[PDB]
Amino acid sequence: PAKLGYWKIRGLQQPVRLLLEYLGEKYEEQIYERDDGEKWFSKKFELGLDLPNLPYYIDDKCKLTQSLAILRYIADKHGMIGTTSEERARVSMIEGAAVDLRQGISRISYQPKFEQLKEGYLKDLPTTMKMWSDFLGKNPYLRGTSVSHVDFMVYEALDAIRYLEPHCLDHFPNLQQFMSRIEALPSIKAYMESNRFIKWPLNGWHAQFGGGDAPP
Amino acid sequence: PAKLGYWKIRGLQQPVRLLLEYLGEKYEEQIYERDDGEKWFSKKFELGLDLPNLPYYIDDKCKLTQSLAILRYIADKHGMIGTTSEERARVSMIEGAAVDLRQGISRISYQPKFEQLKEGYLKDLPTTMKMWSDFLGKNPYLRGTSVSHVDFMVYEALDAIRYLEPHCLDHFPNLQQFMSRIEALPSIKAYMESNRFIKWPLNGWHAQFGGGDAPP
Ligand SMILES: N[C@@H](CCC(=O)N[C@@H](CS)C(=O)NCC(=O)O)C(=O)O
Ligand SMILES: N[C@@H](CCC(=O)N[C@@H](CS)C(=O)NCC(=O)O)C(=O)O
Repeated sequence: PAKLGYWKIRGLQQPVRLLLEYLGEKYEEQIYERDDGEKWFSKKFELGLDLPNLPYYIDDKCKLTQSLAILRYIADKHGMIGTTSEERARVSMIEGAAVDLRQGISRISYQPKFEQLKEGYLKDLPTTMKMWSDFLGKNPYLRGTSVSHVDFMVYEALDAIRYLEPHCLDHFPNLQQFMSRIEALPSIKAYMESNRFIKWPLNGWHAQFGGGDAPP
Repeated sequence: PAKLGYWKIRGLQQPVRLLLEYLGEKYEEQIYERDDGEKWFSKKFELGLDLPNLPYYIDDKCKLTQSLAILRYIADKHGMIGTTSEERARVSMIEGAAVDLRQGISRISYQPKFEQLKEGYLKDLPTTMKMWSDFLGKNPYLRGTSVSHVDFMVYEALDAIRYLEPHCLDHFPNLQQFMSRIEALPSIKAYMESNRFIKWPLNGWHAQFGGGDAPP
C-alpha cells in the first residue's frame, strides 16, 4: 500500500483520495493534524524526497511530491493520461484550468483582505461557471463517457465554491447533474459515507474562508 | 507554423519560446502589447478555444490554452515527457516544483504590499535554492545528460529571481554553471542575440517588481 502524506484538510489532496477510492488502490494516509507543523518541518528533509513538500506519495516504486504529479501517476497507471500527444495535451489543459478554478478560491481565502476580495471574485464567478458548463456540454464526464482524474479535480473545485456561493450552479443544470453523477458512483458514495472521509476544512485551518473547525 | 498568443512579456510564455527555439519548431507569435487588452478580450471568445486564456497555441492539429499544457505538447511531440509511468510522474513533479518557484516571485510581485512581502520571501529563498542545488547535484541537466523542457522552466525562474536577489546563486556553484550551460546552447545563444528575444519585463507591466519598461 502506498503512503500518502498531507494535512487533515481537503485542499490539494482531496482529488487524489477520490481517485484512489475510485480505482480501488490500497493506500495508507499519513495525516498531519492542525498542530503537527513542527512534526512535519522536522522530518521534511529526512524522508528521502527529492523536492520535499506536502502532499507526498511513497510506494515501492516511487517517491513523489506535487499534488498534480501524484494524481497523474495513479491516473497514468490506470490508463487515464491519454494515448496520443494531442490527447495527453488536452488532458493537461483541463488539469491546468481545474487548478486555476481551485486556486482562485484558495487565493482569496488565505488573504487577510478576503472580505474585500470576495466581492470581485463573486462578480466574475458566473462567467467561469458558464465556461465550464459550456465545456462539459451534454457529456456525462469531462472527457466523454468515462470518468478520469480531471473529473474529481473539477468536482472538488465546484463543491468548494458552492460553499462560498450556494447558488453558483443554479443556472447550470449540467454542472449540477455532474456533481450528483460523481457522488452516485458506488465507490465514491461509499467512501463519502465512511469515517475516512474528510468533509472539512476546505482550505488550511487558518484561512479567512473555508478554514474553520466546522462548515459555516 | 503554429500560432502562439501572449502578452509582450516573459511571464509564463518564456519557457515555451525557449523550447520551440531549441528543437527548431517553426512558429508565429501573436504578440499582445501593453494596451491590447481590448484586442484580446474582444475576440478571446471568438478564437474557438475550449477554455479561453493567454497563452494559447494553435496549429492544424491542436488548439490549446494553459502554459504547462502547451509546453508539454511540444515536449511530448519531441519525446521529452517520459517513457514509463514512473518517469512521466517524476517529470510532472519537477514541473510542479518549477511552477512553484516561478509563481512564488510572481505572487509577491503583483502584490501592492510587495515591499513588505519581499523581506519574508528573501528570508526563505536560501532554503529553496539549496533544495534545487541538491536536486541538480552533479548532473548537467535536471534529468541527466539531456536537456528537456523542465530545464528551460527552472532556468527562466532562476534568472527572474536573480533580478530580485543578485547573489542568490552565489553559494550554489552548480546552479550558476547550469545557467551558463543553458545560455551556451547554440540555439539558445543565437535566440538571445536576436531581435525576437524579449528580455523585459519579467512579470506583467503593472507589477510592483519586474514590471517596468526597463530592468531596475
Ligand atoms: N505546488 C505544490 C504545493 C504544495 C504546498 O503548497 N503544500 C502546502 C500545503 S497545500 C504545505 O504545507 N507544504 C509543506 C511545506 O512546504 O513544507 C503541490 O501542488 O503539491
Ligand atoms: N494557469 C494559466 C494562467 C493563465 C493566465 O493567468 N493568463 C493571464 C496572463 S499570465 C491572462 O492575461 N489571461 C487572459 C484571460 O484570462 O483572458 C496558465 O498557466 O496558462
